[PDB]
Amino acid sequence: GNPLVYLDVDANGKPLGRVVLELKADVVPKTAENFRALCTGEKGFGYKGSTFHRVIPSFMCQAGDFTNHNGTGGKSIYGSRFPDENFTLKHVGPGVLSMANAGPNTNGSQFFICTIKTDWLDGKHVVFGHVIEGMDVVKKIESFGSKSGRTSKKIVITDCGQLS
Ligand SMILES: CSc1ccccc1[C@H]1CCCN1C(=O)CNC(=O)NCc1ccc2c(c1)[C@@H]1C[C@H](N2)[C@H](O)CO1
Repeated sequence: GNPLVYLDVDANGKPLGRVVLELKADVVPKTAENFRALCTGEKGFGYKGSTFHRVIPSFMCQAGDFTNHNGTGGKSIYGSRFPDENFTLKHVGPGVLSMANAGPNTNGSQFFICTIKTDWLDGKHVVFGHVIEGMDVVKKIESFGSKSGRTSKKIVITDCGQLS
């Protein structure tokens, strides 16, 4: 089966709630596993204590740079970067979970949760899951963003892990 993972998110030290994500290990097992292990922190590093560095209303919420905290970093459980597994899953609408990148075959740890259908990203960013519950929390994160992507509050992943 597919893993269920979670992100507990805060804004300036105040809890916003929980985002539960299904990771599509049935379609992209390598990409799903990388995200799963970064949530648990079982490799000695991961998302706990990192931020949503770029939040653009009516687009997406981007996070996962746990090394540089500015959008230039992060790393995968495999190494600094890994190939694009496939582009089978599409950016069909809000709640889609997909890999950020610096062009072809540059997946690391940065990811984004869509707040609209981002179909122009199909075949360019690897989709590997979706929001199961807590889309209201994603909308709360979205409200602290701007068209520049800059946030009005520091959005932190205070805790994360695996549910099943
Ligand atoms: C900016 S709004 C926009 C507009 C059109 C389309 C998309 C986007 C945004 C939002 C959706 C995903 N998205 C983006 O992905 C843009 N790109 C990066 O941020 N790139 C930074 C990055 C990420 C990941 C890795 C790196 C750099 C390298 C390579 C590798 N991973 C190593 O682990 C660390 O350094």
